[PDB]
Amino acid sequence: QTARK
Amino acid sequence: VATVKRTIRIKTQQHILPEVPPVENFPVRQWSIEIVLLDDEGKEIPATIFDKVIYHLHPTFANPNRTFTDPPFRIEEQGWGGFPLDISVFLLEKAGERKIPHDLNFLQESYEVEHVIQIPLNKPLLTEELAKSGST
Repeated sequence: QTARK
Repeated sequence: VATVKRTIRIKTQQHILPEVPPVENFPVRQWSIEIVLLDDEGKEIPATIFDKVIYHLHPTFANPNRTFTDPPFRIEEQGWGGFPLDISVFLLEKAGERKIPHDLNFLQESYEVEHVIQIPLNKPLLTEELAKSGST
């Protein structure tokens, strides 16, 4: 849920 | 400029697409953003004060600048990473562009963010339109 690019 | 203030509400939803192979073990998600205007009582109403809305997406997306002209200016995309973005909203009658910062993230299944913008009172058609959402 904390995935960033 | 003489201006009035209005609050717009940005609405985001996202969910995992399990049929899409995860990329580096990160799932790919479908997500959407829409924009509504709030009236002076706080009810959502169509954001007809905008001529067009451009989502300036992260440069990894194909054609990252997506233009919409009909409320609620709903965009739908797929991806695996959250990112900050700017939403350009173009007021009616060339009254001006406003850049609204948003963050697209996966922290919740859906979440809403409100932003106050200052809108000039020097374009009669926009001024008339603004009366639908509060005093002018």
